[PDB]
Amino acid sequence: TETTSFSITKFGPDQQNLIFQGDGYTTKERLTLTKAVRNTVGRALYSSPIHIWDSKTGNVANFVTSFTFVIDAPNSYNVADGFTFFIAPVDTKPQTGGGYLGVFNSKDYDKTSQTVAVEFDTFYNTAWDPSNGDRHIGIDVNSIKSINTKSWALQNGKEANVVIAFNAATNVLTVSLTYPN
Amino acid sequence: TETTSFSITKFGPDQQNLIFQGDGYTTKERLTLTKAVRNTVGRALYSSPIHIWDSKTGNVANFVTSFTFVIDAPNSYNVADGFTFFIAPVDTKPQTGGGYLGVFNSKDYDKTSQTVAVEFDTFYNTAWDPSNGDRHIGIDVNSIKSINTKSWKLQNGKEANVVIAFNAATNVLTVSLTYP
Amino acid sequence: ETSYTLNEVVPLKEFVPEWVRIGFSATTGAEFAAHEVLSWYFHSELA
Amino acid sequence: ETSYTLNEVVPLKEFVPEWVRIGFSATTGAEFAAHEVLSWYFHSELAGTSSN
Ligand SMILES: CC(=O)N[C@@H]1[C@@H](O)[C@H](O[C@@H]2O[C@H](CO[C@H]3O[C@H](CO)[C@@H](O)[C@H](O)[C@@H]3O[C@@H]3O[C@H](CO)[C@@H](O[C@@H]4O[C@H](CO)[C@H](O)[C@H](O)[C@H]4O)[C@H](O)[C@H]3NC(C)=O)[C@@H](O)[C@H](O[C@H]3O[C@H](CO)[C@@H](O)[C@H](O)[C@@H]3O[C@@H]3O[C@H](CO)[C@@H](O[C@@H]4O[C@H](CO)[C@H](O)[C@H](O)[C@H]4O)[C@H](O)[C@H]3NC(C)=O)[C@@H]2O)[C@@H](CO)O[C@H]1O
Ligand SMILES: [Ca+2]
Ligand SMILES: [Ca+2]
Ligand SMILES: [Mn+2]
Ligand SMILES: [Mn+2]
Repeated sequence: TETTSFSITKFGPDQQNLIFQGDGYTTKERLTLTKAVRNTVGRALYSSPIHIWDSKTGNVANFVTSFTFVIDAPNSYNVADGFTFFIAPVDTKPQTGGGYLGVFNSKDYDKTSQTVAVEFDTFYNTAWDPSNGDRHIGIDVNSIKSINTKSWALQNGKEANVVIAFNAATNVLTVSLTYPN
Repeated sequence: TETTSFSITKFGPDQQNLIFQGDGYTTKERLTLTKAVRNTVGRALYSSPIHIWDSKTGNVANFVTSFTFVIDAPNSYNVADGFTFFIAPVDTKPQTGGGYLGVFNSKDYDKTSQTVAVEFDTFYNTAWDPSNGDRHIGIDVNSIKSINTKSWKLQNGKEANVVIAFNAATNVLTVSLTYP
Repeated sequence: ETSYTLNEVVPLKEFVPEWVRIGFSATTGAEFAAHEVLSWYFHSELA
Repeated sequence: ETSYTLNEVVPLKEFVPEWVRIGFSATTGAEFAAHEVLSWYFHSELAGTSSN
């Protein structure tokens, strides 16, 4: 057994246990990943590496995470690109911005990526997003083209609470977004 | 609120959430800090910083840690120097070895060290240790001369379980060592 | 009121290294928006 | 089963920075011993709202 847990309820000016990348900073009790400025990237990572599976044993971890985020856009139509909760190699640095959401660099599976990310995607990139053109939740394994997606209506400026859980016995990864209105 | 927790029941060979310093490393599910070898120092630090107090609210944190450890001397006489659990600045580096337990450098209070340590001292150093010569548990703030001591009889090669708890409301630090 | 859920079987062990770092990313391109996180909780356990 | 307990009032915010790292050390010198740890558990909690 190995367990890692932490909770930050109000982020504060010198939040030393987070690694900030790109334009991530903490400000006014929030973790601000991007400002409403065009073409930036911001990322933030928990400081400790976590052990997700063991080679000796074949054992994979069970985990759960929840967080509440706010996407604040200029208006409901000019919103982009999105947000992601990702799991990546320990030395992960920002990847391609724009519609690649700073985690990936391609629409085709790339085993080198080693990144699993749940995305809250607000912009339709015709080359890889679902043909309905909707805003959406998705699970990305090693490519920005999601292996599954659910359509989502963005409520601009509202807080959304998200729970993501992984059950190692069944390998099911589950994500729930709830707008408290 | 801010919380930080972890548990490691058995240390693997690649224990990436710990920072190793001096001779520390993991071998056969144990974390080895020193080997039964002369003059070394080993430290292992948990990788995240811990928000222990806040200058904006003035609030301090409550915490508990527990660990099982073993000292394994050549025999019950020739044993030195001891082991430490410490809280230090995020950039902490090994300090002087020997009787300073790789964590202090002076017998005299140094406010710039900014470390408090709970030690389990198995060697008597005339210059700052309990004159009774006993092995002992001590609470050290910024010097190797503890502000408080308790005698403790070392059972060589035996697993000791310790609990260290800090109560922010009373600012009391409690240490319990029990041999099964 | 409004909730959304997604479930997939993603054998994590087949894609990611044994030790990983977790966190958040957000980008803007030709269009933009502020993306901010208000709190975060995480817990994992490997037998 | 034999135990030793020690208590001390030590006002931490006087002695440590706001952000710290915790860990173990062990040294040997002229005299020596192997020093190992077999397991470790930790939990901290800061109100930064109340006090506890
Ligand atoms: C069909 C066509 O070819 N049109 C060309 C475009 O190719 C050309 O550039 C691109 O524009 C894309 C969008 O084009 C829009 O306009 C055309 C016509 O005017 C429309 O046909 C088209 O459909 C687009 O409408 C925009 O569409 C989106 C959806 O696609 C709308 O959002 C929503 O859409 C849904 C469904 O349609 C629904 O309707 C919603 O209500 C609606 O709001 C949007 O409203 C509408 N308006 C605009 C202004 O487009 C861009 O997507 C494309 O890519 C960049 O931006 C997106 C979004 O942020 C990123 O996801 C994408 O990855 C990329 O990000 C980065 O953008 C910056 C800035 O452009 C790039 O940086 C520049 O790059 C240069 C080289 O490329 C240099 O490096 C330069 O230094 C650097 O600053 C950066 O490279 C991008 N990064 C990456 C990884 O891609 C791209 O800009 C446009 C230009 O005017 O002209 C069209 O005619
Ligand atoms: Ca997109
Ligand atoms: Ca000594
Ligand atoms: Mn997508
Ligand atoms: Mn002493």
